[PDB]
Amino acid sequence: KRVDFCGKGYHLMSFPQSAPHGVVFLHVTYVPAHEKNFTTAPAICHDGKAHFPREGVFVSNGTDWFVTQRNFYEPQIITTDNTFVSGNCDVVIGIVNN
Amino acid sequence: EAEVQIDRLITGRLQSLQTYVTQQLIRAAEIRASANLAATKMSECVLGQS
Amino acid sequence: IIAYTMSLGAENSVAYSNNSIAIPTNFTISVTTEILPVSMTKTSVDCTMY
Amino acid sequence: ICGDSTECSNLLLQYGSFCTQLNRALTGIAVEQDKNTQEVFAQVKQIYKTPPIKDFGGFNFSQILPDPSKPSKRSFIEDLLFNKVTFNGLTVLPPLLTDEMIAQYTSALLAGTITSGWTFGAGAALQIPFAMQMAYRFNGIGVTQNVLYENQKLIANQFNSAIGKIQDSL
Ligand SMILES: *[C@@H]1O[C@H](CO)[C@@H](O[C@@H]2O[C@H](CO)[C@@H](O)[C@H](O)[C@H]2NC(C)=O)[C@H](O)[C@H]1NC(C)=O
Ligand SMILES: *[C@@H]1O[C@H](CO)[C@@H](O[C@@H]2O[C@H](CO)[C@@H](O)[C@H](O)[C@H]2NC(C)=O)[C@H](O)[C@H]1NC(C)=O
Ligand SMILES: *[C@@H]1O[C@H](CO)[C@@H](O[C@@H]2O[C@H](CO)[C@@H](O)[C@H](O)[C@H]2NC(C)=O)[C@H](O)[C@H]1NC(C)=O
Ligand SMILES: *[C@@H]1O[C@H](CO)[C@@H](O[C@@H]2O[C@H](CO)[C@@H](O)[C@H](O)[C@H]2NC(C)=O)[C@H](O)[C@H]1NC(C)=O
Ligand SMILES: *[C@@H]1O[C@H](CO)[C@@H](O[C@@H]2O[C@H](CO)[C@@H](O)[C@H](O)[C@H]2NC(C)=O)[C@H](O)[C@H]1NC(C)=O
Ligand SMILES: *[C@@H]1O[C@H](CO)[C@@H](O[C@@H]2O[C@H](CO)[C@@H](O)[C@H](O)[C@H]2NC(C)=O)[C@H](O)[C@H]1NC(C)=O
Repeated sequence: KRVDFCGKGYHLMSFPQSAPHGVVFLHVTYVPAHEKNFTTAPAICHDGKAHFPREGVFVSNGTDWFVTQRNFYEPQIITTDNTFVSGNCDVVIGIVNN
Repeated sequence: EAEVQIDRLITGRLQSLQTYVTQQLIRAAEIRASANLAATKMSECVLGQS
Repeated sequence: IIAYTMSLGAENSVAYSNNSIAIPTNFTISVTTEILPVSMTKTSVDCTMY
Repeated sequence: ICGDSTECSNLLLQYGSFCTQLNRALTGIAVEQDKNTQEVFAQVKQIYKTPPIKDFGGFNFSQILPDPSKPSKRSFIEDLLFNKVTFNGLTVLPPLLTDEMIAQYTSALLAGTITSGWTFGAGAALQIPFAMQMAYRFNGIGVTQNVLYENQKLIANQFNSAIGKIQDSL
């Protein structure tokens, strides 16, 4: 888990190979690509309450707002199952209303 | 005997130079260890959360 | 043969904004190699012979 | 050893090669120093630049970002650090990387870590608002992002006061 210790990117596994006076490591790593721009908000005010994502982040393609995981684009509809509530929408700086 | 005197001077100066070089090598090894530690710290704590 | 001033690399201005992010949509898998010495030849020397 | 004397050179000649390996060791040391600096500092493929407008959720990085006013393009703390700290056949060789390039590396690193979080260390830098990066980092240590989003101003003020205190102490 320690970053950049073995391989550049998110580490997956490694394979050893013998050398005449040393060792050779083959590191397998995961590298994301083909990024896209999106609009973001930190929480959603619904019925006067504030909703935060359990795991993920809010995005929108112009409209309708979705929750995604942070390392791979996969939008899902926002539901009470993958969000949790905390207080009212009065102190968060950046609330959008959906 | 000028050769003898110059030989004494030569061996003294050569010994001093050898001592200086050895001390430099030891200090360089220590500095290299410190630099490796710095590189690891900067890779692990600046580019990510530890 | 041409002598020049070395370049630290390219330069880009990442589009920062307070309400915008960038999310990947695809991925690749890379295999990289690294090499590490672990040993050196074992040698022995005899005085009287030398 | 000899100081431009022919007889001394002739006498020293019969000691074999006591001088090739000395210079070899010194050159190895110098190359090692250059490699040390290069590997500790050069860790980004590109040179990032901070946006002209700076609204990082209330956090204030002005003391650490580079100052275009000064010729050296160094920050306040770097200038403080630089100001504070102080031939007979021997020579000193200049380092391969000059101070401006090192400052440029540090500036690029710091801009990248402010804007893109940790993403720029693996693939391509992806932008994200700073407050959300703080929320992720609190989520890292087992505290829900609720705490950050409910106490943004206090956290910003504490960070600014800490940076001012460290400035004054240094
Ligand atoms: C954003 O993505 C959503 C999700 O697909 C889009 O909503 C659907 O878009 C398709 C294609 O236009 C329509 O056939 C559906 O009727 C839409 N669903 C609903 C519930 O309206 C939306 O169009 C996308 N918006 C933009 C600007 O690309
Ligand atoms: C993010 O930045 C935008 C700048 O586009 C801020 O929008 C400004 O908000 C103030 C306060 O309502 C308005 O007076 C300005 O007219 C807005 N600027 C523009 C260009 O519309 C916004 O406040 C910032 N913070 C967020 C979105 O949380
Ligand atoms: C979310 O919905 C609420 C309720 O409609 C909006 O709050 C209203 O804001 C206007 C403008 O200040 C007031 O005149 C109303 O009295 C408010 N209604 C309330 C408090 O119930 C709110 O603006 C919406 N979210 C956003 C981001 O606009
Ligand atoms: C995301 O949005 C930006 C804003 O329009 C796009 O444009 C880039 O903006 C930055 C900052 O000004 C420039 O450095 C780039 O040259 C712009 N790209 C252009 C003009 O093609 C940006 O392309 C969008 N996409 C990504 C992946 O950032
Ligand atoms: C992600 O990238 C891979 C690799 O570029 C894409 O796979 C290629 O897709 C094209 C289009 O169908 C094919 O012609 C190639 O043969 C595919 N490559 C391989 C190695 O199979 C993939 O389509 C991309 N996925 C997305 C969602 O963009
Ligand atoms: C970040 O902190 C610096 C402290 O150095 C602020 O700069 C000071 O701002 C006050 C108010 O305008 C001036 O009276 C001081 O002379 C400034 N000091 C220096 C050294 O320039 C700066 O304003 C802060 N950033 C923001 C956005 O407020």
